[PDB]
Amino acid sequence: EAKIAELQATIERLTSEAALAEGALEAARRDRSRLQM
Amino acid sequence: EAKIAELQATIERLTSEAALAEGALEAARRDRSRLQM
Amino acid sequence: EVQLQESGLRLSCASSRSIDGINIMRWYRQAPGKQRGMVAVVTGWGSTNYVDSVKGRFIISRDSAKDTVYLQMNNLKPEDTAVYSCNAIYRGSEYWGQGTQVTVS
Amino acid sequence: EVQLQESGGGLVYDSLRLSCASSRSIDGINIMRWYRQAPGKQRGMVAVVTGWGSTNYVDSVKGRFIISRDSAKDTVYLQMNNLKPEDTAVYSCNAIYRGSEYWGQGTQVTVS
Amino acid sequence: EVQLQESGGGLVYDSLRLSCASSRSIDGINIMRWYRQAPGKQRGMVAVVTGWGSTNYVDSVKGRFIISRDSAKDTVYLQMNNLKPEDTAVYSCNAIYRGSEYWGQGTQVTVS
Amino acid sequence: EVQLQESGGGLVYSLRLSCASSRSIDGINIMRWYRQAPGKQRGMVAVVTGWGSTNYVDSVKGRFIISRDSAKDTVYLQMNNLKPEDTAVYSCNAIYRGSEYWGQGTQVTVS
Repeated sequence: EAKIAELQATIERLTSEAALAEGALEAARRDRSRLQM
Repeated sequence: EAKIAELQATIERLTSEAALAEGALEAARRDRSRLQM
Repeated sequence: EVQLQESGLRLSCASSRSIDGINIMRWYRQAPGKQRGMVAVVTGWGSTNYVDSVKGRFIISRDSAKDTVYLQMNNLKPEDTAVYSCNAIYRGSEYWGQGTQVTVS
Repeated sequence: EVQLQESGGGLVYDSLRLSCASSRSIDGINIMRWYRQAPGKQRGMVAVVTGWGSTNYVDSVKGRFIISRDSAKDTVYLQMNNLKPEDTAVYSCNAIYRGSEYWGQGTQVTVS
Repeated sequence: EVQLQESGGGLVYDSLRLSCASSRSIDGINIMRWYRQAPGKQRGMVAVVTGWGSTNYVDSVKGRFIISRDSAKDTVYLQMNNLKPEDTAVYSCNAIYRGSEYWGQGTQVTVS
Repeated sequence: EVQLQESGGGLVYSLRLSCASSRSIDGINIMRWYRQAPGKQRGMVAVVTGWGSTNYVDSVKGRFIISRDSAKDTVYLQMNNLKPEDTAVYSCNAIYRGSEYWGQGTQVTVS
């Protein structure tokens, strides 16, 4: 049970971090793809 | 008379090349504005 | 072997089987002339987050009973207009459906 | 000195004309070209009449407009032909006398 | 909080080594990953190790690095091989423990 | 109908350039230089005519000069103010009855 709790907390951490990356970098696509093409 | 005719020709061609240059390369600057501003 | 059929300011999908036996699943947004993009994330926990663009905007909810997940459109500005496709992850695999589109305004 | 007045304007959704009133040095005629300045966009020489009858336009309207110098009142004409929107801009007139540039006051063409 | 000490360094005219040891909870970290931190520009991951051995990498360095745990010193082994020397960057190693994220001190290496 | 010849290669730490001309000199209406950095479009640099005109491209004021020797059927352009970018393939033409006239060119250097 401790192992599943630990690994699950890591799952939320990865989910949040991946979301932040996706957001910032979709914004990067939007912005600089407009400034280029 | 000959030299005024020849100057006539040089002016007509300087205008012709000026027109070609201005048109084509203002289209080029139009592309510049559209795709980087 | 899982199938994710879509439906749908409120949109959903159904899995082949084993909801909540299905770990992490999320949804993706395909703006036209653009490449793939993640939207929002439900987990097996019900732990949830969104992407910054749709943060505050969209809301996502899981129904354990009828093998499904939910996305509800909110206060949409036409800019989000896109074709959406609901995704899931199962023992290390992709799982993509057919997806569906959303319109202006 | 060498003044330049024009015509043109007004709403439409086919062909029109614009003038270049010449004030003094009537038939100081040499390059009488016309310029096209869309707002924000930069000006550009469009259609030229030389001092002597030859006419080169620019490809951007090549074969579309018609230019004409009528020394009867010495006001060089531009036949704005078969208008389509994007020309909507300020148009003016230009002159060269004795190697000296001159500039009109500009007129607002608006089409479609 | 888990402290993190790192290693590495030098300068030669193809291979070098970098491993950071955690201060506590030895073998007590699911996802570990180093990030590259190039000057001026922002920071980005280079390679990962799960809690148990599998290792995804960044496309920029596939096959170029080996990342591998060592519970002996809790030093995941970020191995630099066949380095393209432009790829230099300050290197900080991350630890995701109990849902909390812990950052290293960064390390810069270059050769050639 | 004209022909065109030039000169001016190599690198010096002095500085050198010129061209020449062939046929029916002092029909020297617009007689102009050109320059092409490789893998770019054409480009006109300096223009000189029979009437002692002097005008240049926005880059070669200070950097250059036009000269016109009516004697040996030639026009001159002498580089000044070394800077390598001027390296390119060149040309040095003229206008006569308005006919497109063109030549071969030369190169420029570094250091």
